[PDB]
Amino acid sequence: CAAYQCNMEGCTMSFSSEKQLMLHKRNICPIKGCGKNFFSHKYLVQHQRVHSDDRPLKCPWKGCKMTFKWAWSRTEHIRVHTGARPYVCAEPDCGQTFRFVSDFSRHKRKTGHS
Ligand SMILES: [Zn+2]
Ligand SMILES: [Zn+2]
Ligand SMILES: [Zn+2]
Ligand SMILES: [Zn+2]
Repeated sequence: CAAYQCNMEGCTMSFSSEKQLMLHKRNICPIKGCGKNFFSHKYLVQHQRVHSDDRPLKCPWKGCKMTFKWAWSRTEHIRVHTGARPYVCAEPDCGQTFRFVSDFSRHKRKTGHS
């Protein structure tokens, strides 16, 4: 089509004109009114995702209006609705359960438990 695609390895961005593609190749932010410049294309791509508030993945639980960027975040969230606590501590006199793996990992660090 009329769009100008970026040819940098891994990049999926496209632009209305060659002008904006050239500015993109100079690692200038694509967002109107930002103007920030970056040392590499890696730094540029990391930055522009901060401007995004797009959360494409909706919670499937009826009544819930929450939305998510990543599938793992949505999957973890659904456990709040189901009450699932998949991670159980292995120590003899603890028996503590966790909803998210990061909470289970935090418990193993803070207290010396299996
Ligand atoms: Zn690019
Ligand atoms: Zn920016
Ligand atoms: Zn939900
Ligand atoms: Zn424990």
